Amino acid sequence: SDRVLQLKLGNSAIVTQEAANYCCAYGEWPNYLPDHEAVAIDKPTQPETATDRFYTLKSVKWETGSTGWWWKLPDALNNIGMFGQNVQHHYLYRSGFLIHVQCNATKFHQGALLVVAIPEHQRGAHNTNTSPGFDDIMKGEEGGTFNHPYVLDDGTSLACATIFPHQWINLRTNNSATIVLPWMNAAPMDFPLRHNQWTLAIIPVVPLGTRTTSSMVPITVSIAPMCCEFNGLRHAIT
Amino acid sequence: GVPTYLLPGSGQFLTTDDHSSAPALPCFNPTPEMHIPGQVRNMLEVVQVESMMEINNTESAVGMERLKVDISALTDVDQLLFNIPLDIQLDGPLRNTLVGNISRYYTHWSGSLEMTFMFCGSFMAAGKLILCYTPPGGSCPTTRETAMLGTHIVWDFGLQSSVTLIIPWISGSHYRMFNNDAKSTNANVGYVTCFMQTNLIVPSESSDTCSLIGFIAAKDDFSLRLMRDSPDIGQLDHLHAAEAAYQ
Amino acid sequence: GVPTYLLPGSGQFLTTDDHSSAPALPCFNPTPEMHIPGQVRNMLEVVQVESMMEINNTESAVGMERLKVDISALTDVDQLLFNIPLDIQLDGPLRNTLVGNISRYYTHWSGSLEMTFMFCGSFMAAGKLILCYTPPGGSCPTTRETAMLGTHIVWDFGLQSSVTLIIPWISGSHYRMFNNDAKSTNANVGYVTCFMQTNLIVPSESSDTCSLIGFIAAKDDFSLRLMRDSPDIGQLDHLHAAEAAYQ
Amino acid sequence: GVPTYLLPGSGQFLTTDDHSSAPALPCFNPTPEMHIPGQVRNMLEVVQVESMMEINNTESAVGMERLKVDISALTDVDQLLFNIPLDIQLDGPLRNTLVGNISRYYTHWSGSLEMTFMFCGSFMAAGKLILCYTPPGGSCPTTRETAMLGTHIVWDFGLQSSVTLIIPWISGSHYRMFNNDAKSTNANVGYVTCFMQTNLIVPSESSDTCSLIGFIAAKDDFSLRLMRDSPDIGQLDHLHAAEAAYQ
Amino acid sequence: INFYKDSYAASASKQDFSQDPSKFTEPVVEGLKAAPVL
Amino acid sequence: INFYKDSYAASASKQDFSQDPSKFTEPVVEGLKAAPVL
Amino acid sequence: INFYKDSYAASASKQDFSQDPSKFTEPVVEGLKAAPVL
Amino acid sequence: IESIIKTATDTVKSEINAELGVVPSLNAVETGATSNTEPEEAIQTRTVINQHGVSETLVENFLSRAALVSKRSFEYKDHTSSTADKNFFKWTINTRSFVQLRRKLELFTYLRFDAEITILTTVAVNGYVGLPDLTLQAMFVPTGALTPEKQDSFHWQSGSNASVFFKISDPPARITIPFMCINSAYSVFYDGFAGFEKNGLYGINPADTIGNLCVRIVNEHQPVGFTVTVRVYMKPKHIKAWAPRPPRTLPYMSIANANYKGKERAPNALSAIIGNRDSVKTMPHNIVN
Repeated sequence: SDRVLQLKLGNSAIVTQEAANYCCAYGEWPNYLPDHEAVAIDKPTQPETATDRFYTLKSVKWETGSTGWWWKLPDALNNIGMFGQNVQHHYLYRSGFLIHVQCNATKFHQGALLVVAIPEHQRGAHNTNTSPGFDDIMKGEEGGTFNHPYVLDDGTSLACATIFPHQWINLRTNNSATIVLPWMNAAPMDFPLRHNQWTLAIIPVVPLGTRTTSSMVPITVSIAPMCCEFNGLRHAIT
Repeated sequence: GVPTYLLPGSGQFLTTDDHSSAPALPCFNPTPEMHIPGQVRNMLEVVQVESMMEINNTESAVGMERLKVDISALTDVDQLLFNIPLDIQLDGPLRNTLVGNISRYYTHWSGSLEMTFMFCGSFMAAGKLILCYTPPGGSCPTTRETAMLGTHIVWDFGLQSSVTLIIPWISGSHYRMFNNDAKSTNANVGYVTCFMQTNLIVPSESSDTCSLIGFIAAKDDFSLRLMRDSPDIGQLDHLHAAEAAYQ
Repeated sequence: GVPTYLLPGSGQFLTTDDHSSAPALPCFNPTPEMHIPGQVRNMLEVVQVESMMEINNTESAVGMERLKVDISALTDVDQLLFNIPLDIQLDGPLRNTLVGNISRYYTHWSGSLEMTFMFCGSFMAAGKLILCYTPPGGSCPTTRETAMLGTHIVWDFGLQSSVTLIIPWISGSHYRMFNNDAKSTNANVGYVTCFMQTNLIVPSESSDTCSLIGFIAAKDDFSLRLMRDSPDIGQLDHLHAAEAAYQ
Repeated sequence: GVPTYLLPGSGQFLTTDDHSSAPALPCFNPTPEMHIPGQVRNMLEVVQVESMMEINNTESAVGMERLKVDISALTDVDQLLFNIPLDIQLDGPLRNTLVGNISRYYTHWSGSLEMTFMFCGSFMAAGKLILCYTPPGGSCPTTRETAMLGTHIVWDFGLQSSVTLIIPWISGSHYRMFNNDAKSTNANVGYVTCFMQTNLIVPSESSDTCSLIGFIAAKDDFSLRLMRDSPDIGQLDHLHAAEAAYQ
Repeated sequence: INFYKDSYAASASKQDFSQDPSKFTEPVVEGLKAAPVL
Repeated sequence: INFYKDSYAASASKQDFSQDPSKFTEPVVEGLKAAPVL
Repeated sequence: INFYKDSYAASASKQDFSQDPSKFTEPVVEGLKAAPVL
Repeated sequence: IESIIKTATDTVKSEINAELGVVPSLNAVETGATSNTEPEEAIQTRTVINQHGVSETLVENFLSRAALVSKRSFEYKDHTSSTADKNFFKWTINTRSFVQLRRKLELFTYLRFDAEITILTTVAVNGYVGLPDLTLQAMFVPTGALTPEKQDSFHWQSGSNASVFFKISDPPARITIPFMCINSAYSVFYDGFAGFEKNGLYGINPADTIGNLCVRIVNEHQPVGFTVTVRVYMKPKHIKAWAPRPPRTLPYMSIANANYKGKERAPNALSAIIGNRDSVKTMPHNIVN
């Protein structure tokens, strides 16, 4: 009764029958910005079902030598649907995120995926004094790939990444991971195009294995923004 | 006696310290306070007074000419007339204002501004302008159809000679910073632009060129923070007759 | 005035001192606190989170391969699969854990640990393991008939993919010490060993080699003591661009 | 601030000072107290325990032989067997006692002593001794008819193997002094002598020589005063391996 | 802390939060209906 | 001891013994019956 | 005088006048009638 | 559930368990929850009244330590023909240059704290006459504001800037800087770019930089030269901390980024954080008698 789960947001719904009791990041739930924390005085637009709905990213192929995948939020969503349009037309945004990650395989497959939401995942570059540039960080909908997932591409460690909000997809056990993210920022709102509050990381800790005849095993990321607010309306940046 | 120990900090002279100190003139009776008009007890009272922007900060603009914007009749629709950078920290039309000068004694600021524009053409001059505030993130709008997607006021020239464009406090952070990097996300306020909404339409006997004066003040939601030396004054030498104070 | 005398200690700068000191920015109003998720008020909250042990800390193990233990079908009974040293202070599988890193900022520790092992083979893989904790005093057990005289859990691979081996606080003294001598009676925790209880038995179509991931956390009976510089970080030089902070 | 002035004594380090000082380890939680047997809270508890006098402090007496007095059958009446100086400060039979060692950490002392003598001959040995304390002023008595004008106990060897000679606090001043001048009127305690009262009379099959062990303790009327470095320990060099504490 | 006998010797007085900005922003006697002023 | 007029000038505040480790150790909403979680 | 936050920082504690010398002078359980002990 | 925890938890005695349906040692790691298996449920335990305090691992205690943040040596001499800190230095204040403090702060994503700053000053005669009791000026200049460019510059008149004058002879200078971020917390890590264009710095929100510390010697130069070393110590206090992080494992490279290389071999290498043992069956410090 915690293996099955339906998530209904807006016109979108997701069912799974192999969940494993969804993660609410730091025991929190997304909310709108209350009056005693607000800064921007203009009346925000709260598009609700137009933006608070599941957006499915491009699936990535899980292969033998995969190092892992990352997507930055809100950057991965900033060109998608009415969320992307509200982001382009407003200086300020605020939202939570409902992340659902899907990966199924056979009962003869094995593999473990660490599905972790990393707040302020400031990336390091390997073997240089030069900071990562704009194109290294801002990958959009496609996301990126871990260079060194063992140190989480920032000189720390994968092994201690379970301090962050996370679930596991162990192919023997479950086929989906669900993480609910609150607004996670020092400021109550933020400019969406230059800052990423959260990084969804999906990391092959145990690689895909079978001795069946192989199939493409993809990993699919669906992300619903939650409690979207937007302030500072103007023309689109694009 | 009392066992005591001195701590890090003992004997330092901190210029912002707040202590009682030895009165040099014992039993001095200061002159009794008289009511004087215009007492100021918080400097935010001063920033709420509107004062003239130097929007025409151009070469070929000399002295008081910099404090007004000339407006002419046009023969193309929807034209840009002027824009105004909202960078108080670097040098722009807001720096030598009441709000500008006092704020540059501080590093951090918050709250709404207001721009007031007085049309100083003839009684017989007519026109409508659109005054647009664009929140930051993109380039300053150069066409009227882009600018008024933002915050704006359409102004009709009439018996009331003035309008107010509120620049609402539109910011992800509680404060913005007066740092030198104007393109910083913790600094940039965005842009104010003025377009023709209709046209300046005047008599043959009125002046065909009319003048706007722009004012800026803070609102009472305005706050300033982190006091600093103002970059608006400096000396490389002693002033004249400063040596005669020693002679 | 007050007769006073200074004492041993006056004017010293103790880095752990706890005193009020002179506010450099009088009447500074800090930004109002906002609710931020995930506040930590005691570091023992962090050590209770489980995190991956590097049990496969061997040559020929590269990067993330060190964070899993491969398990294969055997043709001899009662075999040893792996052991885990419980020395946090020297370099072992526990050092780069949440409990390991935070504890190495301290010298003394007490309380129970827990090891959690997730089997990451296929659904069709079956097996039973015995996970044994041996209190210190002797050599690490190498045969199954010796090891399970100690504290142990027999784990069946099933719908629940994980077990917990509690390492109970088993100590003559209130605390153990993080000293470099691992064989000390005030340091050594003993051993964790894993034996086959039955066998890894899989399909021809499942992978014949399956992986365990080991986790460790402290329990809430855990305490840390005597704060010290961590031996997990150091510099022999200035970092890059540290000089540019002076330019 | 507070007008203050420093006084003679400011900044001195007195080794007997009693002050709070800066805790180097903030929020350190010491290990909880456990009941341990045999707590001592006043050193006068230690001096009340009896301990062996070295009465046979002679050449030809080696090691443990110095801790017993041999008693033989005599053929003359009223003979002296041994005497005991009561000088704790100089080297005598009382120095390496519990009362002797602790008292030599002090300069002044008061109160009664007790000497206990255990006869360690055979069951079949019989005899009577007279144990005499002579208050100071004269020479130590050498004949029995002189000594027992003073304080004395006549001891019969019997089922009870021991007697106590109380040395009562017999002094003009409240305290005596542990000064080096043993003949001082503020130092000298007088003398303890043991004479035959009858004779040691034994079997042909018992040992014809029997042993007394002498003990001394303070009573609970005893007090010590003016703490000083003990002359019972010293070094002219660093001890061995003291340098290795720096390496 | 102030152990001096003259009151001007005291530390700075930073608690006067009274403001009247209308003597600078609105120094007319017709309080302007927030409606045209003219 | 703190004779300064600004509250941030005070000594360190070492008395907040409130902990909530379950926001790190149990960030689900189904409180796990200590019984299988799945 | 002790303005430190840790109690072990205090000055020396010289007021414990409790004594029990009988745990050293009489560690038997038959309290000896002051009468032969044997 | 939030509660006040002053001591580590007690242990209750437990007995034999043989119950169908109840498997407290089994868990599901996949949910992201740490195991809730109590020792009472795994082994047969005694009753322990635990009196071990938890106060030294309070985040306030863990971070209210005066740690070195800046160490500048400069020549105190006549500087008419030098190329270098000419009797003064500017320091852009940061917590990134000394790795013991940096790694501790980087255990957290967000920090809110006041900063007690202590300034230790020492002097050496250049390669003897005695050490002079020089007066120094440490002036707090906000980030990006105008800093002095001379020892004798009229910027040091310090009309609104906080300045502290202090000796070498006296106890180090000490002031408290308030929590001065424009946000409710500093961002220890910043997954973003500071500017509205794309040339700006990654990882550096300037909202989290305290300011510039401008330190001169007030004295005119002596006829002989001295080398003066200024050490700055920061102690965070009134600390709130949010969202703990995996500790830094590889050596730091720059103060500007999280870039990494690792050591050449284990320990703390890129391919191997923990030093190697011979096999997973090898017990490295095995007691052999």
